[PDB]
Amino acid sequence: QVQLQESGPGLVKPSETLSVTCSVSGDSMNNYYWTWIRQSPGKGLEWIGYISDRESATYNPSLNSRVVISRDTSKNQLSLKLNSVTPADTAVYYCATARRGQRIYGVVSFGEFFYYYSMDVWGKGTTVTVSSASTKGPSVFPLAPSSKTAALGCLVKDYFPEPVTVSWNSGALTSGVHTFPAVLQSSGLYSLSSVVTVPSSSLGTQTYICNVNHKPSNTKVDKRVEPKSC
Amino acid sequence: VRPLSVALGETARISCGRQALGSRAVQWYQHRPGQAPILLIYNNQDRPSGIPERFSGTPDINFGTRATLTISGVEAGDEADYYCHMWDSRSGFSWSFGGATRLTVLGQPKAAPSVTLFPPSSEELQANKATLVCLISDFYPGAVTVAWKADSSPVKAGVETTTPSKQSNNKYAASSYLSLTPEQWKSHRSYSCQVTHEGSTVEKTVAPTEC
Amino acid sequence: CVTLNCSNFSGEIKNCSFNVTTGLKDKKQKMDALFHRRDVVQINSYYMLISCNTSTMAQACPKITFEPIPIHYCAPAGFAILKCKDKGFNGTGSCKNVSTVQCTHGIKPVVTTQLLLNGSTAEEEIVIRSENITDNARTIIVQLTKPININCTRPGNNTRKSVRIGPGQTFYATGAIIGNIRQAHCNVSKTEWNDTLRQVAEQLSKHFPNATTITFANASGGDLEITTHSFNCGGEFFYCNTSKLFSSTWDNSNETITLQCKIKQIINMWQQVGRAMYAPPIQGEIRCESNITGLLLTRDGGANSSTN
Amino acid sequence: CVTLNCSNFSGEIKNCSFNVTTGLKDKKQKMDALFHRRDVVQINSYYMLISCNTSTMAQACPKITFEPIPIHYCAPAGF
Ligand SMILES: *[C@@H]1O[C@H](CO)[C@@H](O[C@@H]2O[C@H](CO)[C@@H](O[C@@H]3O[C@H](CO[C@H]4O[C@H](CO[C@H]5O[C@H](CO)[C@@H](O)[C@H](O)[C@@H]5O[C@H]5O[C@H](CO)[C@@H](O)[C@H](O)[C@@H]5O)[C@@H](O)[C@H](O[C@H]5O[C@H](CO)[C@@H](O)[C@H](O)[C@@H]5O)[C@@H]4O)[C@@H](O)[C@H](O[C@H]4O[C@H](CO)[C@@H](O)[C@H](O)[C@@H]4O[C@H]4O[C@H](CO)[C@@H](O)[C@H](O)[C@@H]4O[C@H]4O[C@H](CO)[C@@H](O)[C@H](O)[C@@H]4O)[C@@H]3O)[C@H](O)[C@H]2NC(C)=O)[C@H](O)[C@H]1NC(C)=O
Ligand SMILES: *[C@@H]1O[C@H](CO)[C@@H](O[C@@H]2O[C@H](CO)[C@@H](O[C@@H]3O[C@H](CO[C@H]4O[C@H](CO[C@H]5O[C@H](CO)[C@@H](O)[C@H](O)[C@@H]5O)[C@@H](O)[C@H](O)[C@@H]4O)[C@@H](O)[C@H](O[C@H]4O[C@H](CO)[C@@H](O)[C@H](O)[C@@H]4O)[C@@H]3O)[C@H](O)[C@H]2NC(C)=O)[C@H](O)[C@H]1NC(C)=O
Ligand SMILES: *[C@@H]1O[C@H](CO)[C@@H](O)[C@H](O)[C@H]1NC(C)=O
Ligand SMILES: *[C@@H]1O[C@H](CO)[C@@H](O)[C@H](O)[C@H]1NC(C)=O
Ligand SMILES: *[C@@H]1O[C@H](CO)[C@@H](O)[C@H](O)[C@H]1NC(C)=O
Ligand SMILES: *[C@@H]1O[C@H](CO)[C@@H](O)[C@H](O)[C@H]1NC(C)=O
Ligand SMILES: *[C@@H]1O[C@H](CO)[C@@H](O)[C@H](O)[C@H]1NC(C)=O
Ligand SMILES: *[C@@H]1O[C@H](CO)[C@@H](O)[C@H](O)[C@H]1NC(C)=O
Ligand SMILES: *[C@@H]1O[C@H](CO)[C@@H](O)[C@H](O)[C@H]1NC(C)=O
Ligand SMILES: *[C@@H]1O[C@H](CO)[C@@H](O)[C@H](O)[C@H]1NC(C)=O
Ligand SMILES: *[C@@H]1O[C@H](CO)[C@@H](O)[C@H](O)[C@H]1NC(C)=O
Ligand SMILES: *[C@@H]1O[C@H](CO)[C@@H](O)[C@H](O)[C@H]1NC(C)=O
Ligand SMILES: *[C@@H]1O[C@H](CO)[C@@H](O)[C@H](O)[C@H]1NC(C)=O
Ligand SMILES: *[C@@H]1O[C@H](CO)[C@@H](O)[C@H](O)[C@H]1NC(C)=O
Ligand SMILES: *[C@@H]1O[C@H](CO)[C@@H](O)[C@H](O)[C@H]1NC(C)=O
Ligand SMILES: *[C@@H]1O[C@H](CO)[C@@H](O)[C@H](O)[C@H]1NC(C)=O
Ligand SMILES: *[C@@H]1O[C@H](CO)[C@@H](O)[C@H](O)[C@H]1NC(C)=O
Ligand SMILES: *[C@@H]1O[C@H](CO)[C@@H](O)[C@H](O)[C@H]1NC(C)=O
Repeated sequence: QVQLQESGPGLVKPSETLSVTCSVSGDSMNNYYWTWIRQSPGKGLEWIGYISDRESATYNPSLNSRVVISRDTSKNQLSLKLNSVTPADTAVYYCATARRGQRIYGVVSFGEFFYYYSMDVWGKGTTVTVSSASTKGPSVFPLAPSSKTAALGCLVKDYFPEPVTVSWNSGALTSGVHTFPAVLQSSGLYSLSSVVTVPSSSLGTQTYICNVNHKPSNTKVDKRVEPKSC
Repeated sequence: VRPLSVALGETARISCGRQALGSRAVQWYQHRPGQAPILLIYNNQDRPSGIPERFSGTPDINFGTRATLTISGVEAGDEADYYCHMWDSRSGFSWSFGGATRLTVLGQPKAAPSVTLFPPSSEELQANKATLVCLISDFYPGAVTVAWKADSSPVKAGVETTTPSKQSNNKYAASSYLSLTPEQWKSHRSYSCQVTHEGSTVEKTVAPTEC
Repeated sequence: CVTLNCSNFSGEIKNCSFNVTTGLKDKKQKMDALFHRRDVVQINSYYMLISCNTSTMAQACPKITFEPIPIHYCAPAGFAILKCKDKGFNGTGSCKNVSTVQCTHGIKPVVTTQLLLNGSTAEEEIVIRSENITDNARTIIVQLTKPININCTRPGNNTRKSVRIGPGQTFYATGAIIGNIRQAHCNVSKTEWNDTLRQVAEQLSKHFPNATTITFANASGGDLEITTHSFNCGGEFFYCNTSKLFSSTWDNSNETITLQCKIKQIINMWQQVGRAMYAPPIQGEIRCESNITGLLLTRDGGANSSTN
Repeated sequence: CVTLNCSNFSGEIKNCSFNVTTGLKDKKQKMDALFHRRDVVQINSYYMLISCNTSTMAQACPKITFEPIPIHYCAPAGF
């Protein structure tokens, strides 16, 4: 039950240190290798570097020796450090396991074999943005259901930056949930929406509460959605 | 990025960018936008647990063949970006994943869009703000023109429209945002969200004078 | 014979750069090539082909092969070839079973050192023939009765490049190889080798005390042909580290072994100072197989007698 | 097989200029000559004899003639 969890600040100033943490769950960190992969918008996913079981990290040479990958044994976490970051470092960060395969074609005595690495297990992935702009908390407004199957939702207005995790009843209702993507207004702030399909008889009996969490703003909002007074 | 368009049910073969140089061990990766990348084929043709048998690789019979990912029975869920990771002895350590191959599935059955216009909430009106949310879900193809209308005249000011995006049902989903002031929301008789899809038009209307 | 500004290939083999002549004389040719370490020596560092200060180097035509072909040496009328059909035949002396023929049988000119390949096969017991056993200076030659299956391979997928240092003077060199960077080697079945070596120790004890010891060691000193196994294999000349074969000790009473082999393109066999030959490259991976039938052994000589 | 800085003769035939070798080796020979168009090709423009990149060129002695002479092929006794 190996689960990788990406955790980061999501917003760092240029020419500073970027810290990302990858959490290992259902296994130890001394059996397989670990690697970091980022995906910048407009470009493909990029291989950053890996760390072996002997605590000897290897990085991609096209980073000018600015990346540092470390791992802890008591807490089972994989750290990522990047110094002198630039706004081009804005990318979705993925941490995945590195599986060492050995392709053998001839006699092993002469080293007639080359190792190849494949990433079997990946993480969900966190979004990190590098910019000098400040942060801005979201505004959660409960979209009341119409009186006339009914539909209700919650409106998350302007915030910065992405992403925003939205759940319903702390994860107790998953059917009919449709979280629409946010819009990029001319002011430079995102605003998304999230609705859920529930029967009309549930109105007046169920306590529907949408949960909004924004990690860069360190704000978790719980809003109780109730119909209008008419 | 290299484009590719394949119909439904036909056996497609995604070609590889770079070629082999000696004994090779090819890895084919499937990446969905916003989700975790998942490799389909590792080491020529070896298939990990969970991958269906519709995907296949190229045998390493000492050169003579090109590493190709054969996909039989291409359905709607195969639309993604595919990378070819070549591992040969001559090239040594391969860091780049090759040129991206964006696979697009054509001939999908169209679906009528489900439009739902939501008025600004009462708590948002207390914040001296207003926003009209018009959501469009489940529609194909991904070509929808959104036009906001105040009463009978269209409004081009304060219109924030999103690009239609695919969701889990292989149908597109779009959302439109109309930023207004509380006085402008309570002044007009009724607001309407006009959605045009494949010539057809579905319109939702909300009014402040109706519960 | 130009200055070769060689770079270490991506160590034997070197990637060199040099200036030659084109079809024109004043127009010079800036080209590259690939050779082995035993082909050039330094004077980054600059290199020169080894035989450029000793014997005249001359490339052989790519049409004439070096594969041995059986030869039946004959004799005209008035002369006859006598064949001794004795199975247990010591090299010289009387022969009870003599036959006459006008020509010999199939004899391949196997240009090889130490290990004799594709030779004749003795009958019954492995025949031991030496001009003088008690003289270590005399080279002892053996003839087996069971042919083995030895396999030498150059797993380098080489390529042949054609430059024009003409007019008419075309030169074929080695370009960027394909496949893998795999050095030359040979294979020997350890079971049959150990089985054959035991029969040798049982035959060597016929010219020595009954209860004695037979020791095997690698080559002492001399040229690389005297130390390594020289032989041909599809055009290229192979020289193998035979140290793993000769390192055993035998008293009175299923894997395979590999030998590191080297390849040389500039040959100076028979030690003829003044003339030389270059081996043209051979395309594709080379694989040769043969039957080892004889061996050229040599004692160490001066020591306490009948000890070891 | 030298670079032939040829000029159009006063068109087939070309009046060329080139550098060869004298009786000495370091002492080079600045000389001229005249050939046909099918003898050299370009690489003013510079020319080179056509066969300098294919087959070894070798001048025949000016003493051996090429005039045909009748030959009476025979056969020995028994044939
Ligand atoms: C002189 O002496 C020399 C020294 O002795 C001698 O050198 C030897 O040369 C031969 C070739 O002539 C070499 O043979 C090669 O061996 C390679 C390795 O083979 C072993 O490993 C594989 C992989 O098995 C995995 O699983 C087992 C357990 O199930 C593990 O124990 C393994 O470690 C391995 O584990 C994997 O996963 C690990 C964890 O991630 C990794 O760490 C690890 O690296 C692995 O990735 C086995 O399949 C092999 O079994 C074979 O051999 C046994 C006998 O030992 C047979 O009984 C059996 O039937 C098999 O034939 C063995 O255990 C081989 O990979 C290699 O074969 C590939 O390469 C050749 C050449 O490039 C290709 O042409 C060929 O097509 C092969 O490619 C297929 O197989 C590989 C296997 O990994 C796949 O990766 C590849 O994609 C492809 O598979 C696909 O195609 C197949 C059909 O083509 C299909 O069936 C598959 O399903 C798939 O679709 C080759 O056989 C040998 O290594 C040299 N050295 C020695 C010591 O022998 C020299 O030859 C001598 N000279 C002469 C003239 O004799
Ligand atoms: C001790 O003895 C053993 C055995 O006698 C020796 O082993 C010999 O080694 C030499 C190399 O040193 C080999 O020579 C090579 O032979 C190759 C194979 O020759 C045959 O096949 C060629 C290709 O034909 C293939 O395809 C057809 C159709 O699919 C098949 O029917 C066929 O069986 C083959 O699979 C033919 O072209 C060729 O005529 C033979 O029929 C050759 O590939 C190789 O060179 C080829 O190409 C050259 C480039 O044009 C050309 O000049 C050659 O003439 C030839 O065509 C080369 O000749 C021997 O084959 C090999 N066996 C034997 C029986 O001789 C061992 O070397 C020896 N030990 C020592 C130290 O000498
Ligand atoms: C030889 O090669 C090295 C490496 O490229 C270069 O620095 C040097 O100038 C070269 N020398 C000559 C004489 O070509
Ligand atoms: C060949 O000659 C040119 C100029 O004559 C020189 O620049 C180059 O370095 C030479 N090459 C080598 C390998 O010395
Ligand atoms: C040629 O040069 C090599 C190395 O510089 C040297 O070993 C050899 O003795 C030389 N040849 C002669 C005939 O001296
Ligand atoms: C000679 O041949 C005969 C039979 O052909 C055989 O009996 C005899 O042993 C042979 N001689 C030797 C020395 O082997
Ligand atoms: C071989 O043995 C015979 C008799 O045993 C002897 O006459 C002959 O000289 C021996 N040959 C050699 C080379 O020792
Ligand atoms: C062999 O040489 C030794 C000298 O080392 C000599 O004593 C002996 O007689 C020689 N054997 C023969 C058969 O001549
Ligand atoms: C060898 O040197 C040449 C010089 O131009 C270069 O082009 C080539 O890439 C190098 N490597 C190989 C394998 O040829
Ligand atoms: C040599 O190769 C042949 C053909 O594959 C095989 O039959 C034989 O056993 C091999 N011998 C060794 C020692 O590898
Ligand atoms: C292999 O060599 C050992 C060491 O002399 C010997 O004891 C054994 O009998 C040999 N086995 C074979 C099959 O020759
Ligand atoms: C022979 O073996 C010894 C050690 O066993 C080693 O020092 C020596 O270099 C070897 N000789 C050759 C020519 O490989
Ligand atoms: C040959 O092999 C032996 C042991 O395997 C080693 O000591 C020796 O150095 C090798 N010789 C060469 C020339 O590689
Ligand atoms: C050598 O390389 C060529 C070109 O890729 C290939 O066609 C051929 O099969 C290769 N041969 C070997 C023995 O690897
Ligand atoms: C090697 O021996 C085997 C079996 O004795 C035979 O079939 C094969 O033809 C022999 N090879 C040569 C080159 O004589
Ligand atoms: C070739 O001849 C032309 C005409 O006289 C002259 O201008 C040019 O400099 C000459 N070039 C050489 C290399 O001699
Ligand atoms: C011959 O060489 C001299 C100097 O070396 C030069 O001035 C002249 O142009 C050359 N002639 C030709 C035809 O290139
Ligand atoms: C020599 O050059 C001529 C013209 O540049 C060309 O037509 C011919 O093919 C060349 N020779 C060869 C063998 O390619």
